[PDB]
Amino acid sequence: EVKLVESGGGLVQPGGSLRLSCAASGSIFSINTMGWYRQTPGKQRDLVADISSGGSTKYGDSVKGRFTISRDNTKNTVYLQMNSLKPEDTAVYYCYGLSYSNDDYWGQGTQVTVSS
Amino acid sequence: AAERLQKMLEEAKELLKKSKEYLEKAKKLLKEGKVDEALKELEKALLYLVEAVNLLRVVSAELGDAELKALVEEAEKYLNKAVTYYYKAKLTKDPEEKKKYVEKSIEYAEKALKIAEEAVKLAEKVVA
Amino acid sequence: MGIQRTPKIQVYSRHPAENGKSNFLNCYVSGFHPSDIEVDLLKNGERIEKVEHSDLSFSKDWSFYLLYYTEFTPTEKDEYACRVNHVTLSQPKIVKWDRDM
Amino acid sequence: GSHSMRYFFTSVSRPGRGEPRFIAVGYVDDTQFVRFDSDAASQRMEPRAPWIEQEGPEYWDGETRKVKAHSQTHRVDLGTLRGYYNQSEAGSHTVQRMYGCDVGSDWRFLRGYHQYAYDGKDYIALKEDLRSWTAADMAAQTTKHKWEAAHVAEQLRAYLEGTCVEWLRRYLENGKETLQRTDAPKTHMTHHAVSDHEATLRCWALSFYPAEITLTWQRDGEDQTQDTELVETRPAGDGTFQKWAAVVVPSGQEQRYTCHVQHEGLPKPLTLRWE
Amino acid sequence: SLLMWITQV
Repeated sequence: EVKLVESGGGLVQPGGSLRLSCAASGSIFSINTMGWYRQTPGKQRDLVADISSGGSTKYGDSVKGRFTISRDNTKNTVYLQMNSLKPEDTAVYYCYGLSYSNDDYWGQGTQVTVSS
Repeated sequence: AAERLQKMLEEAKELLKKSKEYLEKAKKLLKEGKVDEALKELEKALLYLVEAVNLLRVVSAELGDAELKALVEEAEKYLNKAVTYYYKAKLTKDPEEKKKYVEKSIEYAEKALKIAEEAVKLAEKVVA
Repeated sequence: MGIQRTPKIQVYSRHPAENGKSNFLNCYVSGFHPSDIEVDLLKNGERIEKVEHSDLSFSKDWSFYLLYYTEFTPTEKDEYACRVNHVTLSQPKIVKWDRDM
Repeated sequence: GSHSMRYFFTSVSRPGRGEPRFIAVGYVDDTQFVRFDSDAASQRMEPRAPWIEQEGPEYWDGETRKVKAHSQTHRVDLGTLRGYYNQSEAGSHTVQRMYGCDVGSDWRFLRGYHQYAYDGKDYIALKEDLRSWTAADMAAQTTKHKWEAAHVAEQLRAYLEGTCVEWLRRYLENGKETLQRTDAPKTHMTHHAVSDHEATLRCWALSFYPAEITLTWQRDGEDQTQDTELVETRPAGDGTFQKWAAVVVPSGQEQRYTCHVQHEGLPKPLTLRWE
Repeated sequence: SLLMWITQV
């Protein structure tokens, strides 16, 4: 079974930076795209950033230019460098993955709170 | 701010200008007995007029001037009726009745444009 | 959620799919409100670029519909799918392409 | 057959992200022929069908300027309607308009319609007599009283009965090659073993125009609504439409089932059976 | 062809 283990969430000041991490367990070559959605209660979860096993990356409009996603395939881990965090980035950040048969997997989520 | 509002008032002045031009072109053709030719010019005249009256609907919110809010609504009152008789002119087939509708349309259109010019002058002072 | 309608999703090919022959992969989303909606086409677990969509329209019940489409070539091995995101959904929904559906 | 011209408008307020998004599309029957997107770079009414490209610059100037006035009215309607319903300015909201005219098989005026909605719910609509209105709640009744005073139905009726059907006639004539056509559905049937005791028969209708079509399953002559799946009629992307109907049948009894396809392009309805 | 004028609600 594929499990998505996340870490790095917590409290950060406005303008500050945070580095999230997510590793995939139970598989070493099953997962293609890995990435991050974020969600506040009541709304849909929005794409933050994601990256395929080949390095094809996509960023959400509200984080372009400030967030950077990176990946180490040899240990199936993605990284979210979140720079210049604003209070509007406060949400639960879900790691997710896509198998090569378009099966989606989701982590439990990490809370990220940007507040002075 | 108000700078872009003044630019829209200048564009309205030009649209009302082009509208007066085609209004007189249609009135000229009506005096020559060319009903179908005047209807096409009245079409263009009404087109430029419609563009000028929406700006003030926006202005009546971007300025909150109730005196302006009254002028624009009455200008809509007559543009709506001018457009009404323009469509009645295009629907009827009787030549005399069609010419009568082109006359009624230009009448409400002239009365509408007159109130549109007054709304431009009142808005110009408020933006100064 | 009331005035919010979740989308129906149909993924399919423009022409009867034959392995090796170029075609169009479609994702038709309808019955949804509000109009803000995100639709991705997926190939082997990664997003497909150059996906175009039709102009926003709606039905008699005012629910919107859109066709998302891009060129593709069905093969024996390649897995295709659509992923749709909407206010009505707590997660993005993935619908895999069934060759005969 | 009958014909229709319909314009669809959508305006979505974007609080804190600028002016409302405005999208207008024009249709002749099931064929779109114009688009406008307030976010697109051209800021012009754009062609969506080859036959509307024949229209000279005067047409595209007129349509662009009028669709410009449509967006400006909707932009005000969003602020007005938010006040009607005591809503906050921070929330996003939608207005949708649809108007147009039908003609009969004789290309004479048949129907006119003007429908308006707010946040996906019916707001106000012009009645069939094109002289009165139907309001949905107290806010729309306020709008109805305003339009009854400004004689809006009188203007809409003169447009719908006259100018509307005349442009529809002209569109049908200039686009006669594609608009006055009927593509009969190219049909076939597929079979899938769901279990060793079951099997799914799927009846296909592909590449048909217009979109109106009827797919029904029968077991020994009797219509079968239960255990039958119908999908929405979907566009193929090339201007034709698709639809299929499936039924899960007991294996070995597939010959008891028949698919019946009705379309304007079929002089007699088709009957399909697993062979 | 579009309506020339649409009145606000």
